[PDB]
Amino acid sequence: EVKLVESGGGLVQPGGSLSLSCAASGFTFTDYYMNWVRQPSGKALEWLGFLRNKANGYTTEYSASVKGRFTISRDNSQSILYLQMNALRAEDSATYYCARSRYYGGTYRYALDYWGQGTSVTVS
Amino acid sequence: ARVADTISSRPTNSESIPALTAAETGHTSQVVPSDTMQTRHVKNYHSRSESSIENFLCRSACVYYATYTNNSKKGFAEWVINTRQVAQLRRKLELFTYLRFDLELTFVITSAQQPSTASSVDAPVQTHQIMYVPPGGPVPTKVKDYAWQTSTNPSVFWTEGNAPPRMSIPFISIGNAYSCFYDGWTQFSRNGVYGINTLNNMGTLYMRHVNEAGQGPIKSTVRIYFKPKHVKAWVPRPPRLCQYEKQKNVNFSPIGVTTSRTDIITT
Amino acid sequence: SDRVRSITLGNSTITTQECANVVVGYGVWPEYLKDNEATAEDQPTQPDVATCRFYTLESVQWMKNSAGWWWKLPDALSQMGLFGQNMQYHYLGRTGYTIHVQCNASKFHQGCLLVVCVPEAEMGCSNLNNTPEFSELSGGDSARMFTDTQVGESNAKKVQTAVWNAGMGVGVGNLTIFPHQWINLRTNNSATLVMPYINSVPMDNMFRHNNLTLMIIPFVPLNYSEGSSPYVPITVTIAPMCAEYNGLRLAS
Amino acid sequence: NVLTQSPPIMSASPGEKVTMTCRASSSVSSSYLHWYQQKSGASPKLWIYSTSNLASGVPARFSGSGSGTSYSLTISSVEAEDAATYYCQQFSGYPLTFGAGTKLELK
Amino acid sequence: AQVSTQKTGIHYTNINYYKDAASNSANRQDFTQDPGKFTEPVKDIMVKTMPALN
Amino acid sequence: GLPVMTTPGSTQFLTSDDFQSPSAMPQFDVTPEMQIPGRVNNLMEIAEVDSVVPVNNTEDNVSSLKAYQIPVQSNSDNGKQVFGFPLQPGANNVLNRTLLGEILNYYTHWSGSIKLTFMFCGSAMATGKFLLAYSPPGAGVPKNRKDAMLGTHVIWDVGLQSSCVLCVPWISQTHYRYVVEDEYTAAGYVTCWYQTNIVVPADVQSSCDILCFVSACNDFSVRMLKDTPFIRQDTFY
Ligand SMILES: CCCCCCCCCCCCCCCC(=O)O
Repeated sequence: EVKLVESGGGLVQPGGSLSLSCAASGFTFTDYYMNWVRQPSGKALEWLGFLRNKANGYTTEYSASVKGRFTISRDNSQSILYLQMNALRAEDSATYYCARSRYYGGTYRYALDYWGQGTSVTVS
Repeated sequence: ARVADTISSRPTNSESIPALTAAETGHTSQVVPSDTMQTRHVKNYHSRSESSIENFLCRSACVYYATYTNNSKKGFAEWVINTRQVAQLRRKLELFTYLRFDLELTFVITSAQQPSTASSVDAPVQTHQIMYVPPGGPVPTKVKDYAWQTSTNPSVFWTEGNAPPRMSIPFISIGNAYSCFYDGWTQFSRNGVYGINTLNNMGTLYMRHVNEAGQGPIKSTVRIYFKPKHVKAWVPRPPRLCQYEKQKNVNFSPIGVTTSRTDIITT
Repeated sequence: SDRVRSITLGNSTITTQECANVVVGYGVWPEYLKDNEATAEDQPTQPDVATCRFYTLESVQWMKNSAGWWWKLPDALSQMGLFGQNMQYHYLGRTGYTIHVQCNASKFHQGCLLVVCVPEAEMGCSNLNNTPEFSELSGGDSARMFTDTQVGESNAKKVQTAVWNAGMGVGVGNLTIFPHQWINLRTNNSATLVMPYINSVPMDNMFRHNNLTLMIIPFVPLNYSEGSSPYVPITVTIAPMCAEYNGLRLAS
Repeated sequence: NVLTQSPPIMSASPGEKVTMTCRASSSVSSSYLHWYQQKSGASPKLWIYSTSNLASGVPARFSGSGSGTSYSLTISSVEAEDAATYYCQQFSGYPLTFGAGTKLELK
Repeated sequence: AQVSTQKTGIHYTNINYYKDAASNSANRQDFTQDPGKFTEPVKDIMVKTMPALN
Repeated sequence: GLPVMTTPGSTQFLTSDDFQSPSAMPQFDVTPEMQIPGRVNNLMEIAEVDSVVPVNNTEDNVSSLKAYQIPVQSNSDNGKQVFGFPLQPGANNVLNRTLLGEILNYYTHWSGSIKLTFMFCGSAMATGKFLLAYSPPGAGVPKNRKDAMLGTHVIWDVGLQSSCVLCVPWISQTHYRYVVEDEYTAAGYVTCWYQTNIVVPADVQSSCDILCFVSACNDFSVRMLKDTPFIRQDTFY
């Protein structure tokens, strides 16, 4: 079974930094793409970026609004995934998810099947 | 240039296997249909004449058209010369990597009356001038200039209503072939310009009316036609799939390989 | 037997016991520059045992869902031996190569590679306005990977690396017009290609112009049942042939 | 490329057949449009991938269809278990945009 | 005045008037074929009716 | 004062003319020729090399390398169908974009035979036989193995020599056929069926793939050069 538990949210000041971490269990971490999705309170889902698997070279691909402010990376030894947030504004207060992707046929359709429980960030 | 005719065949039962090849060796199989079945002797009078390089590339094609207005100061056109602004001549030339040809250059110059304000507009027959400036020469900046004397540049004059102007251009290049592609930079420090635009240095082409401004503006338009003669072509190349985006380079956006059917067995 | 080769160049030797044929360029074997087509006017340097030998590049792993690799062959050799020291002290230079991609597996694995050699492979950028930087086009004897997804336009200077367009804009199935060989793990173990000097000038500079590209593209991916050895590596072994240089100067 | 779902809120009694839509401004490929279900106060879940294929563990009542720029999700029988919010995802170029949302209100 | 053969399923006459060699007509009658360097670029020649890998 | 009389056709610009013209740079000196390898003398040298055919489109694979691979399993019944497509090398979307279809779409008529090389890209211990049939038109598609065995076929055994070549002959009333789709000059269907199964040992994967190549024989020809529909422009670049 896939089990994704993320942690690290909390209250923060505007203009400050915050690092979220998502831990993965139940699958091989170096085979699957790993996404980051946020969602404001009662609004639409927003996609932030993913990080490709080992066979495609661990490159990242951010969104248009968070490019250059956020950073997606992982740890080399154990199965864990990060997100470093910088220069936070008032509209970045949302619920942050940690979604997985996989190959359905032999190809890559862009679905996000297994999601995390959601951590919360409140900036004020 | 005829093609090969089919020999007769007979039922065989032997140890010779023309059908079973090994395609890992990078080798196209050279079977003919008289090797897996029984055929009859048919004489092929067909010809491969209309699929040479010379019969394929030697047709005139438009490359640019630039407009200019009579009643204005600096009403005159220009064009830096390259074959990368149309989508149909560029894709034909980019099936090969190195080409070497002559040209046969033709201009089709038109005119159109503009909304003036006077009454009884009657204009005489108009004249045009198309000047070629190689890389280095002096360039014009207005219509009444010293640069349009053409003491050593080539140029052509044309009074409207006649046959279109035509001339031939030899193989003007530095290397021994026109390179269609270039994988490399322009500077030894590997910065700055990258791609095919570092080799393109062919000149400019300035156009103007020769007459003065009579009583109302006239907006002309000259279309330019290229025609390669005496073509040689080396190192063929797969044809372009994704659409062209920019002139200076080969930038693109990814597209599927084919259009799609609904099954693997759906005819 | 048509399944064994033995190539000898300089002080090195490649042995093979399960091969296909040897694909020779466009029918041309690499020779030196004649006196008809030469344009420079001073005597060239021909070391011919110091450079014409088998330089072995680095190894890459063939994973179960991988995309492809490319080496930018003209200066892939730039930091290798006495080929990389004549490439700097001289201004011109012409070469031809002998590329030998080698990848082995057992009788229980399955896969298929395509080993092409693309002359003048101009690559496209991800952002439409720019051209890719040098560090993204070619790595010094390290493979640059393709990607089975596509690179977005937020990246300013990066190569567009979708495999099904091969990074140049053409279809990836039509790359079999260049000289090529397949490494089918059912029958084959290596692929040899002997390439002549293909260029529009008789001698060209070695640092500003990469006049080839070697691409390895897995058309049928790797597969094995549980128990077989999961690490299948790929090694490339390039050797210059009939190398000469011209126009000596300082070090660059 | 912006997705527009209609209706924003909808109502149906158990036993009915109800159909929601998701219309894009430009054409998406049919293998890149997906459907999700997020219940009240919980994490979302994949429901339909590539516009007609059902995910794992989903009931057989759900069936998506459509092509081009008009896509739709069809529930044959409504129960009390599937009162949630349904989003549609796309990909024509980066980024991947999600829909506004169609909330199924049980009667 | 060269007299050539006039492609059909009879002769014509062709004289050159200008001083350069870039002023001539298009050729359109240079029919040469050699596809053996693209299809068969191998070193050891493979006979058709033999197995390809002995 | 020689008396001439100008015929119709004077002062026109026909794009496929053949005339002389005064040179714009007199007594130029070209740069002398060089022996660059790989000279194209004719466009039917390009359309006689093998190119991989996307037999497996199905709307999810065309944006992948999965479009070229034909899936072959180990079954539990006999006579199943592996693929099938009509033989229209200028209008059918399978052979539309290969190295043969990108050249036929510059011309209008075509005539000749077509080779089709398949290559078993599977394991080294997997075996099996396939039937590769081609049925001329007049009836529908073959739906059984019994209906496809009556046309032109070749039974391929997978062994040491991996690849096998089905050569589709030239059976037509006319001397040419249109590149565009027409039902007056339809050409037929190419199918492929299991002769026997795919039998594998223990600890060998069962799902094996098959590639397919296409080219032209030594009697292929084209006619009536036209423009291509696979390119499009709005403004200048
Ligand atoms: C009135 C005199 C005008 C003369 C104009 C001469 C035009 C120069 C010739 C340019 C040819 C460009 C061909 C480029 C081919 C390529 O890049 O593949």
